[PDB]
Amino acid sequence: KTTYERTFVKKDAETKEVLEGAGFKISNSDGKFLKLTDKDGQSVSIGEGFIDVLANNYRLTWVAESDATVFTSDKSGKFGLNGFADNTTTYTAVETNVPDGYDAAANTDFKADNSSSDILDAPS
Amino acid sequence: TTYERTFVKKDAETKEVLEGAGFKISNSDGKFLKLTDKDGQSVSIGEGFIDVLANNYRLTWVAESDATVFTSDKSGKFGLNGFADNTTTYTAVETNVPDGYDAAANTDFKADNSSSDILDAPS
Amino acid sequence: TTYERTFVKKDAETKEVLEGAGFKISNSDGKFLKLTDKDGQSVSIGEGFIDVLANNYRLTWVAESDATVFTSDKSGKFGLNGFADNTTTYTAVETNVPDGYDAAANTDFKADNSSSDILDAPS
Amino acid sequence: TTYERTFVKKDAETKEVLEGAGFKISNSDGKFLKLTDKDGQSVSIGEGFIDVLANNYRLTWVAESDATVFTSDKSGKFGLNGFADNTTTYTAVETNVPDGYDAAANTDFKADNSSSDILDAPS
Ligand SMILES: [Zn+2]
Ligand SMILES: [Zn+2]
Ligand SMILES: [Zn+2]
Ligand SMILES: [Zn+2]
Ligand SMILES: [Zn+2]
Ligand SMILES: [Zn+2]
Ligand SMILES: [Zn+2]
Ligand SMILES: [Zn+2]
Ligand SMILES: [Zn+2]
Repeated sequence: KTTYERTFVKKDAETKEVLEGAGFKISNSDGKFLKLTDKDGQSVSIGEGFIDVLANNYRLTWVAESDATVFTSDKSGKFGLNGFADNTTTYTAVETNVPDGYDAAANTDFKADNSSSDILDAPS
Repeated sequence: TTYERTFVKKDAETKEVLEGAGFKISNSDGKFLKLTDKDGQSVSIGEGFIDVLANNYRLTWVAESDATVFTSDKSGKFGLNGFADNTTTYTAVETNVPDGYDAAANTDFKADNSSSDILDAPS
Repeated sequence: TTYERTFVKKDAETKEVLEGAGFKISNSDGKFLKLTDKDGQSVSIGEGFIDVLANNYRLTWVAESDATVFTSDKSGKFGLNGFADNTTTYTAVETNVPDGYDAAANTDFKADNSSSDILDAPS
Repeated sequence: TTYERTFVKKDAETKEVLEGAGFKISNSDGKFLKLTDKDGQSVSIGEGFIDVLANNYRLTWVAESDATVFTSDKSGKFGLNGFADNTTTYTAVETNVPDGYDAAANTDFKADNSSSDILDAPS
């Protein structure tokens, strides 16, 4: 069936330069967090950047925070994924891994609406 | 002499079986079920019914974070044999929810060799 | 110069030794015992008494979630040598309870080279 | 352009260097230092000074439970290079205490390329 995607671009709040290596978990209103598995329900190692769930035949599951997948901004500051089942549900991108020299961005509320948007990390 | 329990995960609307829904099992002491091998080591289990007896596994009760996750297979089924006790209440808690679904309500049960459905509502 | 402690896990009713009961050891600072190798790395231990001295392990005190689990063997036995101090109170806390049993009460002890029983009640 | 910091763990009585004492590093936001590789993955570090620059690691600030533990080596040494900032106060918190010792007090520091002692009292 049809799915939805979301992209984010991590940036320095002052210079607007893209920031690599900022790690995020995605939560729903049930207090569960997004975990990617392969087709056999096994954990997968993902790198930085946008994760092509569709091309890799991954599955989205919602799990306890500690078992969640960390998504990490790449060289272009980008991260996210496709393959979301629902575009009307509010999720929150929570910065769990903050690059040194920066403060965590505020939580970013979003829907899987196929858009791209910026997340700013303040220096210091 | 032991007891078993099976569950079948289904879509609450269509009743189609649902694969990949993960569950932990708790007791009234607030501990959760962990399978080990005969030497007390963790084992990797897949989806479906776990034949504890055939594999010589052991059932232990541990902290939630160390617990075994049981996952519905292609036929929506999961569970296990090897329970010592058929009169004790346990709860199946959905900890890993398939995307596009809401978590089912907690399912109270006894290890009575029965099989029963657990429904996940579409989101 | 070091000290050791052994425990024997048993069924409280039958007194039969019980294998697969897992324990963490805490101190009064609320930290828990972790064994490492000579390079500070985690080690996988099995059931039974752990010969820390022979394996050149080290004892460290860490957060509960990073602690080593000691597990009763076929003879119901577990524990270790290599304790630096015999006058300090520690507590053996049952974290992994064999199915069909209740957790034993916490067991206060000192590393005094003694052996003592820990009883798990059925149910 | 980056900064480094070294610490030497010692017995407060004998001043002999102490191996196997584990530390986390926190900032004023209550987050703790985690080293990752270039692809944001966790890395296994051993004891001693961590050459972040040579290994192309990254410093990130995370929840205490996800933090990297730095551990004193044979020479009692630990620390790292690669800090972005030399004017910000951090704290070295002993999380893994060698048996036979008390935890050192928290050690406030800046990444100023210096080396300094941290003392663990016996008992
Ligand atoms: Zn919901
Ligand atoms: Zn209930
Ligand atoms: Zn719903
Ligand atoms: Zn017997
Ligand atoms: Zn044995
Ligand atoms: Zn990597
Ligand atoms: Zn103390
Ligand atoms: Zn201070
Ligand atoms: Zn010195």
